[PDB]
Amino acid sequence: QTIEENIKIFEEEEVEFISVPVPEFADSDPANIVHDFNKKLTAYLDLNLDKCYVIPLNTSIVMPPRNLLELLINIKAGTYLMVITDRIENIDHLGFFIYRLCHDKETYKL
Amino acid sequence: QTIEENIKIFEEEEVEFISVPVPEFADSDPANIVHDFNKKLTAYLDLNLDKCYVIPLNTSIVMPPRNLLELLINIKAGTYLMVITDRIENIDHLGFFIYRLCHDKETYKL
Amino acid sequence: QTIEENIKIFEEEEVEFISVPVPEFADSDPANIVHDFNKKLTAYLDLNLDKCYVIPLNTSIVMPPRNLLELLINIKAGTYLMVITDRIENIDHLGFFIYRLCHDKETYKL
Amino acid sequence: QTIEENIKIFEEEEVEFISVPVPEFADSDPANIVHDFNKKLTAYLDLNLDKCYVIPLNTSIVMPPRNLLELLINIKAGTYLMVITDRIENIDHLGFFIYRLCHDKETYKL
Amino acid sequence: QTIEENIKIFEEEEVEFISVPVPEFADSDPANIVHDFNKKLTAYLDLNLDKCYVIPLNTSIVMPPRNLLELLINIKAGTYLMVITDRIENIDHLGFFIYRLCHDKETYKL
Amino acid sequence: QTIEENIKIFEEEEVEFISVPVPEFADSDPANIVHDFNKKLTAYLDLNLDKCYVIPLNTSIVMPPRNLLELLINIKAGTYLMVITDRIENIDHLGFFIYRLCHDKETYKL
Amino acid sequence: QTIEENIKIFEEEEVEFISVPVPEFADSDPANIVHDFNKKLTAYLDLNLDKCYVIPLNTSIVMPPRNLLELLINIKAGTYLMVITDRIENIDHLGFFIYRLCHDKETYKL
Amino acid sequence: QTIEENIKIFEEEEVEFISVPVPEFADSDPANIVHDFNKKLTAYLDLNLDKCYVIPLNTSIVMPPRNLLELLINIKAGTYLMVITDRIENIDHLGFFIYRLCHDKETYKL
Amino acid sequence: QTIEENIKIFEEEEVEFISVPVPEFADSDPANIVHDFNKKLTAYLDLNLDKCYVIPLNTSIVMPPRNLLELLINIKAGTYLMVITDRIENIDHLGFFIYRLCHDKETYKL
Amino acid sequence: QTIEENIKIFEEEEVEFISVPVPEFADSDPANIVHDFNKKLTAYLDLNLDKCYVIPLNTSIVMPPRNLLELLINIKAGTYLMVITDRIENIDHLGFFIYRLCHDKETYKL
Amino acid sequence: QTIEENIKIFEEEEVEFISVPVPEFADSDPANIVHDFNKKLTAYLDLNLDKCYVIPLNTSIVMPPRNLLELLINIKAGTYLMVITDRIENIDHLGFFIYRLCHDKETYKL
Amino acid sequence: QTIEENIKIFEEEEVEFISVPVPEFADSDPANIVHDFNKKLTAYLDLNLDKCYVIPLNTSIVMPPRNLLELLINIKAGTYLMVITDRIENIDHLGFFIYRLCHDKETYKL
Repeated sequence: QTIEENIKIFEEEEVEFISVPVPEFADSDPANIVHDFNKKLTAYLDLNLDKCYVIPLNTSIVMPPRNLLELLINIKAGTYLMVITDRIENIDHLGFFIYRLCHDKETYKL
Repeated sequence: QTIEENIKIFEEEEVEFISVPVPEFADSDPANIVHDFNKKLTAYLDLNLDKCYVIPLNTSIVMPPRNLLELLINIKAGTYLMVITDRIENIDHLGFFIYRLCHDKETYKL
Repeated sequence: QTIEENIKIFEEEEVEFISVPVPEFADSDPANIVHDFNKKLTAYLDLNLDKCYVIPLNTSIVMPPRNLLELLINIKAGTYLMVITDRIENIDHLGFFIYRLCHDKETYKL
Repeated sequence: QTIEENIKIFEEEEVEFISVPVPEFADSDPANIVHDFNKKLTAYLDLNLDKCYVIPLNTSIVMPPRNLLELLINIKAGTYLMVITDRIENIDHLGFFIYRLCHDKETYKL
Repeated sequence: QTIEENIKIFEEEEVEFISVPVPEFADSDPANIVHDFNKKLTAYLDLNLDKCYVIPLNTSIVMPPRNLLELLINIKAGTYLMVITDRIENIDHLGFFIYRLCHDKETYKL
Repeated sequence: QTIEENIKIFEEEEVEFISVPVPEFADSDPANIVHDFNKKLTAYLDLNLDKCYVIPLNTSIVMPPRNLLELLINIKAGTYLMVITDRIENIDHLGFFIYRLCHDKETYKL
Repeated sequence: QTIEENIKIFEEEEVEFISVPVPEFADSDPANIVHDFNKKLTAYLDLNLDKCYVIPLNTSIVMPPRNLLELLINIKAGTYLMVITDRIENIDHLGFFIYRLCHDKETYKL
Repeated sequence: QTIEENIKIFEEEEVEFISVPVPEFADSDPANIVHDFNKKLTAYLDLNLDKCYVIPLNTSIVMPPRNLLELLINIKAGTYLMVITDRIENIDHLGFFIYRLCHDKETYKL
Repeated sequence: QTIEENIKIFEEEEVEFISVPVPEFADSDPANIVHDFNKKLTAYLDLNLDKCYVIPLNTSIVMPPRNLLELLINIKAGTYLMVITDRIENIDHLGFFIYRLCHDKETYKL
Repeated sequence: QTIEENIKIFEEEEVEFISVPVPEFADSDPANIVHDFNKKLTAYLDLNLDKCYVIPLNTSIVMPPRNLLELLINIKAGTYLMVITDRIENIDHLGFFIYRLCHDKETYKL
Repeated sequence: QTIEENIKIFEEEEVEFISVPVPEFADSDPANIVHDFNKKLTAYLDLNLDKCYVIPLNTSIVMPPRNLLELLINIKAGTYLMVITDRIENIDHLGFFIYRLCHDKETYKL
Repeated sequence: QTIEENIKIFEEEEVEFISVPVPEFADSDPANIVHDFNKKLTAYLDLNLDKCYVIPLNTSIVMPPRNLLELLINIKAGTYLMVITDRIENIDHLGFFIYRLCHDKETYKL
């Protein structure tokens, strides 16, 4: 299987559509995602477990523009591609990549 | 903010890079995201909060193959584009799209 | 769970109606397949998307008929139960039974 | 004519086999569909085209399963029987039944 | 010789044209073809023999739409690329490709 | 209903096959033609009526190269997109297009 | 048929004229060529192609002398009678005469 | 300057040779045109460049006889003398003489 | 030449203003740089170009502060002084100092 | 964080050295900038991105004096402190300060 | 140093903009050029020398168009990519390429 | 005249080929340029005057890199697109574009 990210945009209605395929080594829970920023809510359709998750607006994973006017000029361009448990003061065991990623930073584990 | 989602791929090492800047309407936490599925872990370089998150392999966003041996043929094809609090038994207030998304499903909220 | 693949046909109008909903263990959405042998077309109405896609007569899901008249002759007997992008250079690791069936049959990847 | 859509499923191996022969009044050729839920792939051997195609797990021909384990539970009850190119801007000249199937479901044609 | 297939399309008037030069191993008769489906006639301009042939609308070589409103919307998608003498029931000597093409089918010779 | 031509070209063995969609207004006979220039024969399979036609190599429709080595490098360049019944000396009734097509040429009717 | 290319030139108007009939082994249709050294553009009329094509002044078929005047000075002497897609990697099999005339000239195929 | 279009024909070998000298007003160079009716191909060797092309038989320059024999039967008569990119939307501004010649012809620009 | 990189910041309006004069070896022209942490964007007015660009906040020229306030809290410290096209297959000949600093750092050529 | 761009210059070697750490709101990572007037190039190493980019001597970050010899002449004065994708069809909604800086300046969007 | 030729076009005002960096082996005088053919003048902004050169309309480097209507249709097409001192009568020492370039021509040195 | 530039490159010989035709709106001289950097000579084949110009290494028109290793990797990237007479101290009469281009610069006319 490959990565099939299904995306759909609207001019004025400000709606974004997300669909994902199924993992190979994993059999965990997928989603059918609807990002509607106007309602300031994000609902993940947990498909394997047949449940839904509604949370305040997911402002980290998706790109937070000012409005959807930010999302409909690039189509020709082709440029478009927590509860803290413990503090990881020394981050050498996270891996060298993550170590230099968070070097001199305050690291915590969930 | 035009979206420059920066992605990098290695043949045998199977390590991917993601990073993004911070656009306007919200100013929440940005990341420099490293996905090393070989370690079966995902680390988010939460910059605005100056924290990292170490959690089990996040398999909901990106489609997990068995390894990266699957990730070097379909590039040319162009197709490469939780604690439950309350049960939402009535799905009418989710919005029409989300209402049909969770139609006759067990809907819950976080 | 129990889901019936519902096919609706009216012989005179030369139109075939198929409805396929979403399961609770896969990544799909509620959908509808309609074949109009008068126009020989196939339109897909999602219901998580409710998005219309117009393609020629999809003759793969159903046994391809010349028209609806001969499509309905044999139903009463209980019988009715691609872009060249990159080659998978070796075919032998694509599945042992896939290799058994696809011997004498090369394999282009989509 | 009498054409049976031959589907073969073996529970343990997580491999699904589907066969479609050549009609005598239509366009198509003998075809074979294989699903492997361990790998989530699909191989289409058109027997006159002598060609196989590797794609992600096809969720369309068969009612979309996660595996054959939950796929075969309900079979005993008899219940088992994409590029954005150009908008079809309005949907009225596409047909009255297609008008029902596609009214303002923004008709994105393939 | 590379393939120079000259094609021409008219929006409201429905004219389709084909012409090619003559490559090597065969030096047989070429044509300058004007497909006017509205007139329901097709004439082949036999150039080597300096003849023209008049026949009813040849809808077998070219795929038949209903009109040419069918043929100027999806060009972006790239999809745009007899006296019966003898019956040869046994098709094994026709070639394995032809043998599978006409397997269990009525094969005839001209 | 756009056109799906199932074209497949071979390096060393030089065999060509094609598949087509279903007619819309037409009741003619679709064909799945085995274009094997090496065997110097062409097989037209009447798909609607389930008949096959075997004739000498039809080099008029197809480009008559020296061999398929003439046909295996053209893709990147993008250039690749009769018993007489009546003699029609006066060609004005063929239409002005065909009239200028065959001007001062001998036109015959089939 | 005879080589009859009607070359018509009027000195003052800076216009050159060429005509082509419809001969009988090639891709040809009735055509007319007009050259204007003033505009330095050429409108290739093909009569059967019923189409005009605007390109720079094609100065290889017609000699570019100092002007139309110089193009007419020398007539009374009795003397007047591309995209890089595929590189032909070896130039030496392109024909023995073409081998003599074209040794290792960087042969780019159109 | 002095201008001769030298055409060389050897009857048995089905090869035609044409040479063009260096102009003094436009872009062309010393050139050699080789037409091979047997090979149905034309190769152009520049001599400022000594750079050779492999293209189909350019049948438009030399008047297309049935073969080289027809090119040699009638010498003693004494008369032997395109990518669709953007439409030029108006037809009438290409020149009054071009307006007369290229009438009944629309204007695709190359 | 005299080089002064004037950076102008007004705290309330969340706007950063930078202008650059024209030095004397390179593409340089008079220019204007505007950074807006509220808008998270940057517009360049090359004054000789008098050109406008709409790009994300060019956050690398000024060392990225959480907001303009962070860009203004620590001024008084006295310290205030990409298309994947071709992989340069060797990382080593890029320069001795560049080799020391940049060993095996993947050499993506822009 | 504080603006700390460590610019290091040695006159003889014609090499410039710039390094950037990773602050905490933007798309940033530890990065290295090397400017050369002998090599007339600039190579960017982002340490977290572990990446080399071989691009021309960047005409933007370091203000471009005649060479490194003159680049060090004026330091001691205390003075040291693109694809045409989609035209933004309106120049004027880009923001009041950006509107002043961009009045009809051709708003090219990257 | 990859070639960054900075080019900008104006519909009605007929303005063309030129800028380039300086590569390694030569570090002579560069320019920032503005070709405004309407004023019939060409200005080279000699950068290393900090001097501006004014000459009549430079019509040899650039194709001499009639208006800028000559330069705003080809974007889709992609086709767009002296004091005499001594006479050198014998041109063999100029280089064999130059020798054939200027063969039988009166060569002079500047 | 739209621009057709015949351009050709060589790996080791480091040769670039330049030739364009000439529209007569301006009346300059047609040229055929051979830039051979290794021989440090540039030859302008002035055709209208029928004379050949030889000059030292032309370091202004063409970009003079260290070697042609510079020029044969840019293809995928797509970025590839005199006696002083009088000093004109005040440059307001040269044109506003030229005035800003050469502003505060010592302007001279040739």
